[PDB]
Amino acid sequence: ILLIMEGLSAFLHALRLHWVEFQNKFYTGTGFKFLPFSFEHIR
Amino acid sequence: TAHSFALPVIIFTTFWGLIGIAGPWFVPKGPNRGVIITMLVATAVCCYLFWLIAILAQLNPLFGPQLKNETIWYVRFLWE
Amino acid sequence: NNPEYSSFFGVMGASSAMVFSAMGAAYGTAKSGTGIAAMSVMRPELIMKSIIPVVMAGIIAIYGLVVAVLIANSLTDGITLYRSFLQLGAGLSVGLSGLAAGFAIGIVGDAGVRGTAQQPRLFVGMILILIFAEVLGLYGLIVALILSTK
Amino acid sequence: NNPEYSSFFGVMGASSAMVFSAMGAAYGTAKSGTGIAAMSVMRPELIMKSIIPVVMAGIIAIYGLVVAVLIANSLTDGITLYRSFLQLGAGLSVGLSGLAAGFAIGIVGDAGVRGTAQQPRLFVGMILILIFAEVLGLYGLIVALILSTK
Amino acid sequence: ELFRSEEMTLAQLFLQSEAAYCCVSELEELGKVQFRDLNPDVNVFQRKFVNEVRRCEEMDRKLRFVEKEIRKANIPIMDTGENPEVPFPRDMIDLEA
Amino acid sequence: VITFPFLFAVMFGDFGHGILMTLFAVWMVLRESRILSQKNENEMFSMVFSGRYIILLMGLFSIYTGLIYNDCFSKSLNIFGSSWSVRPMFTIGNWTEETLLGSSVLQLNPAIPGVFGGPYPFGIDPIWNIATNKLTFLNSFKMKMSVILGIIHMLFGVSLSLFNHIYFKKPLNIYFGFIPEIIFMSSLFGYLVILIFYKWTAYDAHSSRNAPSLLIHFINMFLFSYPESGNAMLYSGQKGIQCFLIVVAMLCVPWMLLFKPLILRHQYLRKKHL
Amino acid sequence: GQFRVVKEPLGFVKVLQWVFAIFAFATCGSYTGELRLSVECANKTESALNIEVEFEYPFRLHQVYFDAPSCVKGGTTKIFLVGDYSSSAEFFVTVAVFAFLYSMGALATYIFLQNKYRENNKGPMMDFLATAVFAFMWLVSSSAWAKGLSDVKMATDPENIIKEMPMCRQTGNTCKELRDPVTSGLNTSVVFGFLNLVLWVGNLWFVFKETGWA
Amino acid sequence: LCCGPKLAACGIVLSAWGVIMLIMLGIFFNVHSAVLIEDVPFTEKDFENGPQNIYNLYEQVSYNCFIAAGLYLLLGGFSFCQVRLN
Repeated sequence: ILLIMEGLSAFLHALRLHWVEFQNKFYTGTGFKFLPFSFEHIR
Repeated sequence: TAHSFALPVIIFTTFWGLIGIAGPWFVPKGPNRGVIITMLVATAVCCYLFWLIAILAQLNPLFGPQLKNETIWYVRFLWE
Repeated sequence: NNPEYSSFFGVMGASSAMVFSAMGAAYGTAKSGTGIAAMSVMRPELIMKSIIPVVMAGIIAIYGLVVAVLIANSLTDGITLYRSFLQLGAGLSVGLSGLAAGFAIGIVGDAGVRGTAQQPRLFVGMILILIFAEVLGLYGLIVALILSTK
Repeated sequence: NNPEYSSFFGVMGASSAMVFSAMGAAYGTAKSGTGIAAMSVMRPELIMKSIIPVVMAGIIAIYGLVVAVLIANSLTDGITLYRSFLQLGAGLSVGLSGLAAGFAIGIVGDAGVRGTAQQPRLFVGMILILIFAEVLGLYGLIVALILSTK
Repeated sequence: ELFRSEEMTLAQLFLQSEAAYCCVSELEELGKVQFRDLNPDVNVFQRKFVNEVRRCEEMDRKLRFVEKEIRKANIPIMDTGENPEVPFPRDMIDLEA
Repeated sequence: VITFPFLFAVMFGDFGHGILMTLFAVWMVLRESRILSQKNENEMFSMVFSGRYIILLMGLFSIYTGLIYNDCFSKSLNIFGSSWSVRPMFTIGNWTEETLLGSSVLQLNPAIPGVFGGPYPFGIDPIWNIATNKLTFLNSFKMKMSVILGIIHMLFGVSLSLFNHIYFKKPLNIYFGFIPEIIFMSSLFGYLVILIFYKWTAYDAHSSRNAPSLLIHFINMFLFSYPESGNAMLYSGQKGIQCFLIVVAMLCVPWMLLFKPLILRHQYLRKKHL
Repeated sequence: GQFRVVKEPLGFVKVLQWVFAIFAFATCGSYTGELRLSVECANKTESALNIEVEFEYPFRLHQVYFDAPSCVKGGTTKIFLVGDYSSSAEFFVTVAVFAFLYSMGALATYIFLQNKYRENNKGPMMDFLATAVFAFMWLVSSSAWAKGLSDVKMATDPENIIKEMPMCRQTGNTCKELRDPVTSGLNTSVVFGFLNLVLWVGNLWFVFKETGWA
Repeated sequence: LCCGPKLAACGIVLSAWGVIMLIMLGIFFNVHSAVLIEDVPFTEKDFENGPQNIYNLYEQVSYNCFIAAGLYLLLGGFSFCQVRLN
């Protein structure tokens, strides 16, 4: 109840704070991800 | 019970201030330098403010705890 | 000089706390369950990742039980009218909060688990929405314990 | 001195503030969640940004909670009927205003996400309408706080 | 540093057709560049090197078939750790054969 | 990297549960190589492992915050001793075995000088964890704390926009955004911050019967409705300053709103066009 | 057998550091103190002639209690001493325990492992460091513990107790001391603490030869 | 006796946590700290004579904690045996 469920709840709500209340102030977050030709084909 | 609002504030203020101000001068050069110094400064700020607010919550208390007669009887013996 | 009829409200607080949270949990289990049953025919590997909403409805139920049992323990034969009304307030708060939160949990789980069946990426969105729902039951619990303990 | 039943309306206010606003938040959560789970199928990249309606809906619940706990700490055994009436008014204000807000957020978000799945530009207008929806809950908080404080 | 995001910029390259493959293979070894598409106006299967991708797809299909045969059978597959760059020379066709 | 563990710890604040989270975090972190090699399809487990470092910092900060709350599985740690005391009530006050018999929950009060020897040096005093009135103190403290933390966090956020606008060389952004925006913040909610600190410095036990209330003062300040009755002003001349802050805040909305469209009309509909 | 190594006088400095703090721990962690007095109320039938109380070396004095006749109606009311000094007592006695254990380990190394001990004078260096650690701990603990013992004597004074008691404060009543506790063991403990401090300090100069840094 | 390695691992972790927590609880109960008062099976008659009685019941609960910590020690050894058996 507490460690997994309540912990997960607090986890996501803190994420929510940083996302919504905090980052709206300074952060744009509309750019492309840089994913170069980095021999990722190892998978 | 010598719980002054003098010594704890100096000790913990200087503790977190050292962490957040002097440590960055001792961190070596490196790529992780940025996140490391940020960790030091932000940790100092946040923890110090947390403890400060917690103790000032008790400075000049406005109302007292309400306790069962059982615990009052026991504490009268137990505590100073 | 405590009216004997006053104690009724504390019993009703306990009842409400149990029953309304129970109905919310029941609906939440029900809709999520029908969703799970529908999904399982096509994507059985998702059963355990999809039962989570049922667990969350269970958490709504446990919230109801906690508040109800606390109210019961606080009850007494000459309970004052003030305290009894406090217990009724706690009971209604938690019970109806659980009802609403369970409705949300059930509908969200149904729609979501179905959504994941066709699009597994949605799982994260599900779990986020489900916890946001369960948070309503958390608020009910908060208020309920505050009133029940004052 | 004061009538003994006064506390009943105080606890009713305390409950109402949380319960009705919570019902509104629950409905908003549900509708927005179904919309999210629908839109995810075609445009799975938009789910996190598009959760903003559920994020906004939970705020109605926050409002309900704050008014509830404020009424709670204001309550005591001997309040005058005048004060109990103010508490009831504050609770009903925030709760039912939040219910109206929650219907607004639920409908607007449900429509908005589905539309955005076909037209990403809508997102901004969705946010605008959602703000115009939350402000209803906010006004309920303003009136409830004024009343409860008086 | 992490203090703020990266300072990315645009660029372009001229090279002789033959050396294009080897040089971009060295850029794949490096890994610090991201390539654009200079002919989106028509499908990738209608560019200068259609057959080259067609045969790589088919060869990987056949390698998946033999790998499936391997998994059905009991022989392992060697995770030797070597990850060489594919030769540009027409030894490509030897590998094909 | 820090503040997310921070706020999650404000929420999850518990010494013991922080121990458990840190234990799980390390159990993952030390074996990360084995997990990375022998990865599996469990999506939830894999995502948590991905988040292990976040979980580690999260657990450490929950440890710190739980100690500050004086909470270890909801219980206190007792090490530094209680600031509250009991006997000085019997001595200076008027408690008697009769009172301990006839009032199940009695009370305690800081007014008489013998009871309280100053705030607990680190965290909240252990007595609250057993005191029935625990909620009255803890709710007010945690409410008003969450307030201070959130507003300071938001001011930090506002500040973070200046370093964007500087590099992007957006003087209009700076001038008619940040500055007005940050003034509106500091004036309205930063001022509530100032008051929440001030109260703890201004009033005490002997003020308890009459201490004012920040909700009422703030709402009156928004209303321009300062009464001459009820609880008194917090400090001398408060009316002028509070009216000034409200006027500044209400002007900030016009200040940010109107000028930038006007300035853009000027430079991109009169200039570049005349 | 390198028993001769400990037969050297430096070995004897360690033997001193090992008999001391052993007898200091023994003298401190076995003490019990007793107080007694007499209270004679206006109504002689309400007097308590041979009041008693007892306490121990952790000295949680505020926990130490007794009930005295309240000088009215023969009823007794309860009484507590002032303060505690565990913060000094337990720290000091635990220091006494630790120091001799380390000295024992060192002494074994002296019996058996000299050629490893002086390996690049590593043994001299580490022994000097541990000597310094114990010297600092002895210094601080001894100072705080003398302060304690003094405050404790003042707190337990039967005369101070009687003064703080209201019986003499209440009219028409006479009270006096009956017993004042002894403190020879604790006096010995603190004296041994200062002696340990000086011994460990001088061991720094001694091992300054063995490190070669003198 | 035998069981699946994951269940055995859960057993060992559970046993270790039990030992540590109950050692803490027993330590503080034997110290008689107020923080744990309500868990003491005290009786109304006890609050007349003096606090020694409540000390002894505190110690009863402390011993009981130490006993359960012992059962957890046995369980931990058992589960470790099974883990290494697998």
